[PDB]
Amino acid sequence: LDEQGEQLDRVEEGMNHINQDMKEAEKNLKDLGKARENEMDENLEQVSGIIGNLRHMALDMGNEIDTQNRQIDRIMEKADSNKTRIDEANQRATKMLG
Amino acid sequence: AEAMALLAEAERKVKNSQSFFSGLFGGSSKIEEACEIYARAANMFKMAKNWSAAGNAFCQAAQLHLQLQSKHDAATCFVDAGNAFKKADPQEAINCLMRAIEIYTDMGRFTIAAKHHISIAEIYETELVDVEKAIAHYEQSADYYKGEESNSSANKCLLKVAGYAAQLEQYQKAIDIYEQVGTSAMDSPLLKYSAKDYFFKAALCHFCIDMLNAKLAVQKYEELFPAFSDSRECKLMKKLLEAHEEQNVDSYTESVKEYDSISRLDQWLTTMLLRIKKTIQGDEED
Amino acid sequence: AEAMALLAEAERKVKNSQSFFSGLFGGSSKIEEACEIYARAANMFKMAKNWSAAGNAFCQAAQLHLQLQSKHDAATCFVDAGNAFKKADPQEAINCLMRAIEIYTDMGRFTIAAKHHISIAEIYETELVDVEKAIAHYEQSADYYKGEESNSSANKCLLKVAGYAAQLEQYQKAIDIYEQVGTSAMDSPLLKYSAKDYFFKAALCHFCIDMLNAKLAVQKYEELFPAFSDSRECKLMKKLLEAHEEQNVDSYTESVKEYDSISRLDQWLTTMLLRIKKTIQGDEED
Amino acid sequence: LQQTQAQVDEVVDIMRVNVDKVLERDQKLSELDDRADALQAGASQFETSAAKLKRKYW
Amino acid sequence: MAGRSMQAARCPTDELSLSNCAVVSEKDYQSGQHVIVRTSPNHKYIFTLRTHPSVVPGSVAFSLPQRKWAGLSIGQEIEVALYSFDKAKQCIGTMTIEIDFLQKKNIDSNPYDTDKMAAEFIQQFNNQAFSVGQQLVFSFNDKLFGL
Amino acid sequence: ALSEIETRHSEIIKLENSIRELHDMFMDMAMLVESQGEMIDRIEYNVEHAVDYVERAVSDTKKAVK
Repeated sequence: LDEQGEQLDRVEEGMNHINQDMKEAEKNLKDLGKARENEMDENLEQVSGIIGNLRHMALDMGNEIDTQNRQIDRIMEKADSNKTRIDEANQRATKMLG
Repeated sequence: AEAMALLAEAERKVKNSQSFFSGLFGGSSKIEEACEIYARAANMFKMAKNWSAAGNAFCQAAQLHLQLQSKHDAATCFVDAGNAFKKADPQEAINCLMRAIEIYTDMGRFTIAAKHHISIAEIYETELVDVEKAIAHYEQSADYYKGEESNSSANKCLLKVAGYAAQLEQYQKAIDIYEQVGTSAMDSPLLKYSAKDYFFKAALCHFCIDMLNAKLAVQKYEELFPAFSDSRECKLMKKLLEAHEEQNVDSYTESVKEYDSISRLDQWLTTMLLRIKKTIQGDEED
Repeated sequence: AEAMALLAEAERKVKNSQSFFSGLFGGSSKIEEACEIYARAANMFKMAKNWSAAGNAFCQAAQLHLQLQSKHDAATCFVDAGNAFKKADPQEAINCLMRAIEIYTDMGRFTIAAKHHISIAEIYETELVDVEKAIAHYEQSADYYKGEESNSSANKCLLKVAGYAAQLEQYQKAIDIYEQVGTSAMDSPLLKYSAKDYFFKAALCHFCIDMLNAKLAVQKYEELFPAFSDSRECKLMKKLLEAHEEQNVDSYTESVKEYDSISRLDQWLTTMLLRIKKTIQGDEED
Repeated sequence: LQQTQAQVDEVVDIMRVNVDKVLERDQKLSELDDRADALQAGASQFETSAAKLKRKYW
Repeated sequence: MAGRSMQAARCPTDELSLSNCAVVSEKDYQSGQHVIVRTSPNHKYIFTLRTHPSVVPGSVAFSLPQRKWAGLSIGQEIEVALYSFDKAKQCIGTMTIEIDFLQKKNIDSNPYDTDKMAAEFIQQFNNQAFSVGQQLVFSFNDKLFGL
Repeated sequence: ALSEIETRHSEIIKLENSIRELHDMFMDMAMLVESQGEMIDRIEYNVEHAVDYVERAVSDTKKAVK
């Protein structure tokens, strides 16, 4: 999950520069077009100490992918608009042949 | 589904324009179309899973797009041509994959170069075992990823370096990587828990040292004793190291005896169990 | 200006003229404007909840786009037209999904094709239940996902191949399938803890097979047998074929209840378990 | 025993909380995949259309 | 004897599982004739053929004791080759067998006259191939044994 | 002197059932994030090969005016 959430940085890398290209490529189109129980009492507590590992990483591992959902909240609209902008710029970039 | 006649009729079309063939304008539309012709020609072999012939037929279209003035998708056509002998068993995907990175870097660029450079490294480690080359590929790739501030893959490709470079011979470049990643990992809230096993690996790497180099990093390390996860960081080492100094190889097995149960042991650490007892027996007999 | 008017207004401009209305060109500039009218029309048919002239309008938006020069975005609109009839009541999305794969594969874009090659298998298994052809799409699509090296995509498809080999009752092929994929999971630490279950699938697929393949494929799986999911995976199986080769259904059907108490069984597993449950009874009495 | 029971019960409902997260996750994972594939063809045919453009105005 | 690939199958009925005969089809080989099953270089096992009308040509039917001696089950690739014995020093003149009841839910203490058993033994398993340690089952007065 | 053993049985098998439940929701979870994880590898092409179309194209669109 760490490495896949850190891939999100290269996702950002792609989307910002594509978005950059579409603000500039916007320009060229119009420019060109127009006791074991007492051991058990310790074993159960050995695991009571382990459930610390459980609850700590549990509470921790919750928040990250929520943060990733906000990172996705970045991705979604800047992707959908860019899907629109590529197609309109492309249809313009095909109608200027003549 | 005409694979043959395309290849022959494009022979006069893979043709520069100084002739009656030239006419008025260039032949840079003809060869441009021909690239798609050879692509489709390889495509209809590929569909019949003739990948061996298909990749060589894609080498045509991928070669001819460069000829017009386009490194742009000719490198994508090399990626495509490499997918043939990558998916197909035999070689020379190695060639087109080396063609693609040099072309992307000759575009003035960095990312996709490293992206396929580790693909080459995967081939040259997993298939064509050339660790002395593929490890250098991960090294350079990680160097580019530092040049992109995706320390993500800067750390990943270096873990791929050091995990094998350690058992091979080299325990210092190893801990260099494993301290680099652990120290850059206590920074992030995403990374600090991966840093536990990273400083563990940074601690494990011994040049047959009978000293506390693992426990040395521990005396640096942020165990945070209430956090029991670092018993998989030091408590192993805490127990076995005294054994190693004080004539107790026999006691050394009883650590993995339980740690293999509370953590199923992989190849690297198990081979390291054998390797650091090669350091035992190179203190005792070897 | 309604969706119904767009169809007939595009019908005015679709005419292939050869007159002073044409001049020298045909209607190559006009087949795009027709496709544009349908690009708006197919959009707003769904807006009126038509769902059936919707899908036909999504078809028509690309149908005329074929004759311009451009199958590609016409193909995307075929996929969209398949998203019309699919969500709608009738079929004929399945047709446009043929129309799509025959185009994206005709360039080499196997992944985009495979996005809905699987969805074709989804309709042909859920709706138009054609499980030999549905599996001919899961397995074939898995071959495409491995074409671009994605192993886990093909493991997802091949579990549809082999998961429904139980309901297709092809246990001899199911045991042929779950082996290589679990071996591809022992390598992966990302995937290992389902690998025991993967070989359990290969293990349990019995047609009353008393090969020790059932007793050996679990042995192949490198395994610390006092591990923590193995008590519910492997020694389970040894207990169950302890009773089958006992010619006893009593303890064979006691341990199945012993196990469901600790991990609730599902339709596929439980069906396979009662499939083998009939196999003991098919030899004890008769 | 009862303290430990409750302490486990914490992680129990927290597991259910992380599944309550996956209900959103799977949706996000799907819809990002829905556009990821879609953009590559719009990009390749845009490169094609620009190829048609650049040949007219050498 | 050159050896043909065969598919290990299951014994059709209980009669031939009481013969310890590598049950085959009449389409391929002949009852009485002996063969040698090969599974690997380190496993060569010898069997008696006894054809049967319900065997698939290209697959050999084996009973549970023989498979539990042969390590075989339903639908495995094996190489079956005709094997001709040497009747100079291989005809059996004295053979000890360790016997015991097969199914443990019908154990009694009744006596079974061995002279009658050994006589009916040869009357049933004549011209059959028996190796040291080979395991099978004998039917004496409608009773299952583990020989 | 047996009811507390029965609690030692019952409350702790209950506890083990809490373990079973969280471990089963976790053999869900590990596989949830597993199966999601490869979709990122599906992006892995469409994230920069997509850029390989975009920048390599607009380097031409800006040269298409020329």
